Amino acid sequence: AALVIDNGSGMCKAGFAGDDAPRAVFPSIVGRPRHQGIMVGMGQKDSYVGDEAQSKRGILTLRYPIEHGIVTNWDDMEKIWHHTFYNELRVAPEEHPVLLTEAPMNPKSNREKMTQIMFETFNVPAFYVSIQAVLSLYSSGRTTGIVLDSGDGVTHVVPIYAGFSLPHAILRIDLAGRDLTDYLMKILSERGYSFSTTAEREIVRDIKEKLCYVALDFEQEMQTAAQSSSIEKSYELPDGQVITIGNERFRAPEALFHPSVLGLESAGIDQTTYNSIMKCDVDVRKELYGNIVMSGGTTMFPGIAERMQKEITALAPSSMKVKIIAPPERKYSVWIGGSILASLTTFQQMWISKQEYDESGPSIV
Amino acid sequence: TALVCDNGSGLVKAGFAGDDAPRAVFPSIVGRPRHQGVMVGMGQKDSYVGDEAQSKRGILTLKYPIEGIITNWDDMEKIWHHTFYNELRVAPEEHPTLLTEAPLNPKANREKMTQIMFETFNVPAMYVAIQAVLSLYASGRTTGIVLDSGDGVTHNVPIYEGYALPHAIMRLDLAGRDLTDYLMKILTERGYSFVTTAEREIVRDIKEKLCYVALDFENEMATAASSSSLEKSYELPDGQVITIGNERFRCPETLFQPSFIGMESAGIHETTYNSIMKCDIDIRKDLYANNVMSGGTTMYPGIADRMQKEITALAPSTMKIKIIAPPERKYSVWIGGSILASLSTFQQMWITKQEYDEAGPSIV
Amino acid sequence: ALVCDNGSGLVKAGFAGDDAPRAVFPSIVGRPRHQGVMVGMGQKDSYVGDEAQSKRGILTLKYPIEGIITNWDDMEKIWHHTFYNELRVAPEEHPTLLTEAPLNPKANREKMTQIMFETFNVPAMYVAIQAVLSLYASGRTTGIVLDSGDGVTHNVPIYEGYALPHAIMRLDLAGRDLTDYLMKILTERGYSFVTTAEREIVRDIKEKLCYVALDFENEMATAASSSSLEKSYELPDGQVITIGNERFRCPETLFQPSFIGMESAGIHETTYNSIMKCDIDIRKDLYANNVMSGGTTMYPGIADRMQKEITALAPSTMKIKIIAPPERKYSVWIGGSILASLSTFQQMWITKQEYDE
Repeated sequence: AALVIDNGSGMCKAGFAGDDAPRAVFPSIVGRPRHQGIMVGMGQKDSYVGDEAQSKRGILTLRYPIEHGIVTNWDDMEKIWHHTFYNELRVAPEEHPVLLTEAPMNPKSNREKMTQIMFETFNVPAFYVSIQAVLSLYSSGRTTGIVLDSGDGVTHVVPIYAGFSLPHAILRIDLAGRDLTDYLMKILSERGYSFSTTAEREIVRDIKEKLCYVALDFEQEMQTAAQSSSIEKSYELPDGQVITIGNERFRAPEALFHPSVLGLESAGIDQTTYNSIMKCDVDVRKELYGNIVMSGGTTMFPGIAERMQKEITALAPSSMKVKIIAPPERKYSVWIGGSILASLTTFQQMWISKQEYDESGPSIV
Repeated sequence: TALVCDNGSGLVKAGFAGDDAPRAVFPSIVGRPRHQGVMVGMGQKDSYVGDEAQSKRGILTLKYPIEGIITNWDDMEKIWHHTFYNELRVAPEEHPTLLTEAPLNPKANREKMTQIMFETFNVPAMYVAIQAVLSLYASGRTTGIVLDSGDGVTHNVPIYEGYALPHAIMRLDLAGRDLTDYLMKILTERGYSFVTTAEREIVRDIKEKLCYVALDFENEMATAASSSSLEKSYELPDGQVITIGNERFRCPETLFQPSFIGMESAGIHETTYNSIMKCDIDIRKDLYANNVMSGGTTMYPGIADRMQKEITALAPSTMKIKIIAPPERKYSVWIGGSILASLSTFQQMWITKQEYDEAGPSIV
Repeated sequence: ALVCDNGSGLVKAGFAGDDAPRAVFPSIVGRPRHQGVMVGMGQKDSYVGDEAQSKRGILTLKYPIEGIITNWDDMEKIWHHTFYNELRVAPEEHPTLLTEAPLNPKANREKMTQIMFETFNVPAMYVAIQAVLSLYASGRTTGIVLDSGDGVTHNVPIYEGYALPHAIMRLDLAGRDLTDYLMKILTERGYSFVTTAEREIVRDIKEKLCYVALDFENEMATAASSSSLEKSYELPDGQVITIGNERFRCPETLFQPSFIGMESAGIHETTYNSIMKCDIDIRKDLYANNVMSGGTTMYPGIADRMQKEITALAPSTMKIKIIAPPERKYSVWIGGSILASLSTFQQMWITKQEYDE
């Protein structure tokens, strides 16, 4: 059996080939103690990965190697994996084939470097790197799909025609679940809240994930909150103190369609779907309009699939089969893309072998 | 003095007669507000215009009024209503204005161009002029086929006796926008970000700065894949020094083999042979010898050496190939206007405010 | 005309014409242990500035101004103390300018407009945002400000004589917290400073010893290596302090609020963060012209260090310039007096008749 580790800008996702749910779902953080000690409590282990590092904000300095799918730092990424093998998945890398994810439009040098580390500091028998949305497309039951990922870091739209991604339309807004929380932290503080700590960033993250939704129309909904507390939803903080969130609740996800609310003056995910599809050829486009597949955690907000269905019905040809297929499991579909792909008896011949690596080297990827 | 304005979807350039270099230059774009949005310092403006529309895009969405050819008039009017006012600080009522059109510009839209100029503007005299004729004029040539290439436009125009043969003009829609989106595939496939419209604004520039054609396709395919020469570093306007390489040949080679996107059009060398092959036989002599190029997308280093070879391969070897490349070229249609507006014999050629009154739009 | 600069700690007043502020005093008022009514007998007004510090009440020491004026009675009281106590003039005769904090409530201005014309009977009043003025002392209409008086630091963007609210970053730090940090650290070398009289000694020490070292880490090491940063200061009574690492620990607080224990980002983080909130193109003039004002920009080194961090935070092609005047501490008044003297543009001076209406 093989291994699959989705290296997410917020949450990394490890496991084996064949399983349905990701075996090690964890924050992609490496944490290093600011002054390293002799003992327990004091800050003893040279780097901490996942939720331990995160609890231990008192002792550590927290670092995320992967920003917008682009792995920026390889010393933190590697040291994650030393822990993904020996501490998370509780395996020995040299025994199991590995599939790791990479962004839609991810660096060749970053690919070629990941290629290096895996067969080398980890000696894994076999490896393959795979483009995030294309793997969501595999978990969507397709060969053809305009797939739109929004993870914690990156938000990429891809026209998959017959398994081939068409790069000449692969689009993006650098706006995702992390930028989304920061918006809600602002607009609660502007409601009058003091939310400032990273702990209260997790408060503002939780509120985002549970109470934030995408209005079917933005302006209408605003005055709907103005006229009714319908929208207003209570929240029990770790204080026990109940707060109330109101028109914030739909303003926060609406970054994704109206990005410019953060000051991030891009076109919205609606617009970028359309603009990906036009940059394709016309028969591709037909099935892209019918095979708009959503992916990521930030694709989860209430109303988003219906809203995308609304907007793209107007933006696409009136007589077209517009069809969103929003995955229920979409915070993980990229790992479910990996695990199926690794388990594919066909795909067994598509792995990078240890042989081709030692005869040809990292440049074959 | 007269006023002269080269309207492109990329850049609109203005000024007066007599000056050698364009007085106004701006992107052709306005923004109409997705919310009521006081840019604290101005009042509630209708439209932020050009290098203003994109400055504040978060409030107000970018459109291009004229994709080489006029579509939307509410944006369009704000562009003629930028250039006089903000850009030149001049009043329309005072100044005989000349405006351009990308070659093969149609009946209906020009009628209404002429209308608006005499009504909401009141200009004392106006003249629209066919971009590629003005290029050849600015060149100092009587005759010869011309090739405009731009962000939205490309054009082959056989000029004789100061006159374009209209029927034989080819527009190529595969222009510099297509090219910048293509570069924007490829760097992104190498792994850079480059795909928001902000990063289009960057990836336009990088191309303009570093992207060349090279004389042979197969041999350059060899160098690209094998040698560390292709790479040039570049700070984009955040700070990330990237490295562009290969694409520098693998983008503008689309003007020669348009198939690179999957658009299948004949390459410029083909279109030019065939545009001259929309003209006679021995009369073709110094069309082949006075072949002038124009516009934005003619800046690419390598194209001329390439094109001469590729047009000669297509053609009966005795035709004297002489293709001219000025260094000012984004402005050649402005400098075809200003000096030709200053030229005395032209006072009679303008469309006056009076003649408009009697003739209506129908004088354009 | 007059110019009367108001804030959470210090108030500067004088005339239009003069180069240097005539009166500069603490915004402290006292309010009684509850004898009397708001309209009734007894000193509501009580004691402002030094007279209130000297004794401290009872007449409880309500500072009214947190940049934003929280309660308007105490401001009235100060403004009495200005025209009548500090200047000793006639308010009816002398048109007054007053200096407001960017992001003041518009309603807060209405009340400023009223108390002036009603209780003080001033013939005309003007009111101007402390930031643009801070630039008018440096001769500019446009630019990014880092004001850092005694109360709250201020990262204010300016286009063409106007502030842009959406970027105006506050940091709850300056001058005062800067001395009350210095008190905690002098304690480590025996000198537990405690009284207000001692806080006046300690504040002289801030000006004399405490300085924005260009870098924090190379500096720490030099302190730990060698005494050259250490410098003795004689206390007025007869004693002598010696201070080393601490000397730069005390101004570093602007760049690191974790020192005091505040959840808020250092001035380098906020300056930049305000300019990102600026218009993608106007940003260039602002970066090109950063102007920095206040008692807490008086710290030596601050301009180069700001410039170092903003260069390390802005793109490679970003033309940045920081600007601090040698008179920087007062600049809102110097900027103000120039404006208040601008006798041609005059109709800005909204009169009593332009108020009878």
